[PDB]
Amino acid sequence: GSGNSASQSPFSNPNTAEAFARSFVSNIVSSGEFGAQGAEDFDDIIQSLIQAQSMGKGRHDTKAKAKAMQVALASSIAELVIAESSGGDVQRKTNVISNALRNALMSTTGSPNEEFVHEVQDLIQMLSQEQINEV
Repeated sequence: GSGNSASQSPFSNPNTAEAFARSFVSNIVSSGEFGAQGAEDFDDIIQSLIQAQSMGKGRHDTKAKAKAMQVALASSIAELVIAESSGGDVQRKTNVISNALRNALMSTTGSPNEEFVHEVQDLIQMLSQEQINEV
């Protein structure tokens, strides 16, 4: 990961994505008290995010793959949360990730975008009520 400017989308810029993932999980360590999953497992997600970029998940187009990455990442968080939400309160635990995510944005772009957080939260809550797991 490198310090790149004009980092509007952290998912289109591989260097920014690396920093986003590492910063997010760094927040997650404090967050970890909300689940048995632990910040430890999230390190794998960092590796996954980096590899997925080079592999080419979503689409070949950098802009499109970036947009797909943020959705996929939110889905990844849901998978983690739904498991843990089976042993606690959904809103409380969802809020914890929101706390980690918000700081991650502030650290990487300098702009706290609640919209993305709400989208992640809505996604988790939606799949929480609906209960659908895609293998």
